[PDB]
Amino acid sequence: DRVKKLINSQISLLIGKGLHEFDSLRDPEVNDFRTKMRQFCEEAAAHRQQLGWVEWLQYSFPLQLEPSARGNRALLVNVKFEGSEESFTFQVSTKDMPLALMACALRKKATVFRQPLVEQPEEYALQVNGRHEYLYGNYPLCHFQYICSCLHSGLTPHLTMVHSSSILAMRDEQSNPASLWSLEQPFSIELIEGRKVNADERMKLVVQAGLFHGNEMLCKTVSSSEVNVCSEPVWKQRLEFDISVCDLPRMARLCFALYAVVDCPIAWANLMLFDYKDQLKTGERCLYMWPSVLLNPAGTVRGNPNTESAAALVIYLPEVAPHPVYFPALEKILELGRHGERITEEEQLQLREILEGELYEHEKDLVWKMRHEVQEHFPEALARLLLVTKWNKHEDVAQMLYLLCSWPELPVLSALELLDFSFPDCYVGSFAIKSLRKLTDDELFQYLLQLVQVLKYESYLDCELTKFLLGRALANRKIGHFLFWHLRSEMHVPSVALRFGLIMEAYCRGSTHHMKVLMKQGEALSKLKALNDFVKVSSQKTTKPQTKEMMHMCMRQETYMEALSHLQSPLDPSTLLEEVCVEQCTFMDSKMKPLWIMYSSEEAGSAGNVGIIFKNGDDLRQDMLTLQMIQLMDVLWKQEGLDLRMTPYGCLPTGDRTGLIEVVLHSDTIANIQLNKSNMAATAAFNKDALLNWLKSKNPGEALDRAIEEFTLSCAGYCVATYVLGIGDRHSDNIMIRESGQLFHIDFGHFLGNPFILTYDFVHVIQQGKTNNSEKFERFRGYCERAYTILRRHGLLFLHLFALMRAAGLPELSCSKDIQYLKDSLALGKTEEEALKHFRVKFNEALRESWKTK
Ligand SMILES: COc1ncc(C2=CCOCC2)cc1NS(=O)(=O)c1cn(Cc2ccccc2)c(C)n1
Repeated sequence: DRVKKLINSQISLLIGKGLHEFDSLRDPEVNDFRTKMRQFCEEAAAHRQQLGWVEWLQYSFPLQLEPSARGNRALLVNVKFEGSEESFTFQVSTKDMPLALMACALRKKATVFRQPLVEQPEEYALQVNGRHEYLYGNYPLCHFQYICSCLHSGLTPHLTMVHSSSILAMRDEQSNPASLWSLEQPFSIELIEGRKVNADERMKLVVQAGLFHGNEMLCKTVSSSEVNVCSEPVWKQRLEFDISVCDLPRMARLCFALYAVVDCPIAWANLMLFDYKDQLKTGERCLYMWPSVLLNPAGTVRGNPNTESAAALVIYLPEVAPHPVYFPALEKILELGRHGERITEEEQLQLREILEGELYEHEKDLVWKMRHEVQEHFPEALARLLLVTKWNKHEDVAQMLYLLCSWPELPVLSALELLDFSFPDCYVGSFAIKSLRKLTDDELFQYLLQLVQVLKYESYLDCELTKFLLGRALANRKIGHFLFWHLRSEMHVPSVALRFGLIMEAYCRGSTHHMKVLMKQGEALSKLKALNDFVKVSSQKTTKPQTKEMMHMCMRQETYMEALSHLQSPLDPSTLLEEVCVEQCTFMDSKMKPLWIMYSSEEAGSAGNVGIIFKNGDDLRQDMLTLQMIQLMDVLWKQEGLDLRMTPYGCLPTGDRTGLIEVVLHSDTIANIQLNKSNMAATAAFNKDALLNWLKSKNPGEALDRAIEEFTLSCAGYCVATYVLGIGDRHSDNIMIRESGQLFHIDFGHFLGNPFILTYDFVHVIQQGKTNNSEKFERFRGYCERAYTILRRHGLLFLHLFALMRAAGLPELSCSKDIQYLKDSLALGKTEEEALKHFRVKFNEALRESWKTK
């Protein structure tokens, strides 16, 4: 009671909506989800408290492995023991494992402390200093991301020996407290009246209604008659559809569109015909309509929360039978689908050709006929077969479901295709999730953004995907972190606020301690929004140095100092944002005046000096998606042994036009480097030299050659990344360069088209200052070609991922026309020889554009 009230109030604070609002709906579906999902999440919390210390480290601190390790050299390492000021620096090998490194630190300590130790290397874990990152398991040292980062950046790994007891004590501190088929009658409804309708009185009103199974129409759309435009239009008419009640699939949805004709749309609303308990809906239903910007089947099946302002459409769902009618159970379906129906040698080859991607009408009749041959010989062709199935014929669906339920578990790639709205069947969705269960946390984390979007196409609150995502978030603290932030950022959207809000409440019941951690993070973002508003005002009246000192005063207050300090980074929970360095903080000159908040850690040293950018006024969803795609490219390339020294820095929308960006330290823009400022080391005689002179100055003597190599490699990666992804609006200010030579792009507002790019100032670097250096240039051309063909081998993965992101609601990613850019860029409808010929020609075409500068 005393703690139940507090947990509830903290959840309300955290999710940005009171739990009383949930109960105010007096909604069975909402109530049944809450009860069932609190129970499922409490079971998770209990499982966690009975984990072993290593399994608990796998929960709180999942391993950060190098892409090539997933599925020799000398190394200087610094080790200390938790509580001790003293440390040991020793030589290890990249091929050595943490148990060898621990056994070694236990020897040094045993000789310094003069006694043979009882403790064994198996009782310890290696914490990365001042980070929520550990090194454990039987993986050689080079396979860990931290060790790799260190090896490249020339820094010494600083590790701490954590005893199992310390980890177990840590666990306890973080513990939770204690029949349809007989009805041949056509589908009919009554369009009674409209309410709160606003439109031109010169025009007339009409209602268009259509029956959908996803996108595919179940029958012809039906329109009402033309009534006069007013606030309350009264139709009181019948709309009969050319489909029998028996043929209604489980996931059938009635779609409405209210518009004004002489063509202007007013509003849209849809609903499921069967409720969450599989009962066919009857009685009077009020559809609180959403504004239209003519049917929208993809749109949500829940009403517009703004009941006061919104237009309403009152409909009557007629009583079909004297008793309640439920959708048949799987047992009745697999019974009807069991009984069905030889094939010819030539039609067996015609099939092998069209299963190896739209088809003609006669081929559908062939893929349907050979459905058992599809299951047995081409199991990966499920999706094409599912698209030739008539979801308007109840026996054809029964036949399909009989095969799906015997169908083997598909690879992840195929299962991702099945999450598309094009496959709205629930037994199809459950099958897809069943085939995704084999995703590792690293694969899961990679596609997590796309899976949160898929949640928006869901017709009900209680689903296998919510159960899947919830179970995985509670079993891995990093997944839980990012599932929380993807949902939390979309709370300002009334169409997803209910589902996302209820999901986040469930997670919180399963993770009280993590709710407290995320509360600390929201508390910091609250102060930043308030510091940003002050900065936005102050800067329009006073000068930038003055506004900066005023920002520093405002930050120095008790509430600001406590909120902004000692939190886990929402960009990386492994990164602890410790001590805010007030003197180093500032903001950009742009419209939104984004804040640059700088942090330091006494515990983490060099690695604790981090920077975050708080942005308010701009939508950061497309930046995040692009950066995630660049990250995917990098993983894909590293898996094929290619490290193109990419910088896919963190970017996280946190709320309404609000987000954080990861500051890449020790980097500058080409614009600032090119400014060729006097009384600087880099001062060039010719602007073509500025970039190379800046590189020379940050990398003395022997180091310059490696910086030129870091530049070339990262240049090859971004040339391909921006080409494949259609990144435009490229200027010297949104192309950055790191002190180590790595080139990277920022600010991804325009992608998917909205020609390949090459600059002679980059070519000068690649060529080591030499005017003619085709040895070095062509090495770069080959880096592009190898990178491009690795991406094409995975072209389907980019397509399936981008397809799922149509649910996100991005204006530059909403229809098929957008994904055509990727189809063209990855030239997937061609052979590798025909695509590589096209890459070479586009690289040569981008070169002839560059040569105009030279
Ligand atoms: C989407 O917007 C952003 N995306 C990424 C960044 C990052 C900056 C550095 O670390 C990597 C991430 C920053 C922003 N937003 S902004 O308003 O700060 C910004 C700064 N700049 C040029 C600039 C950069 C650095 C130093 C001086 C000036 C531009 C063009 N935008």
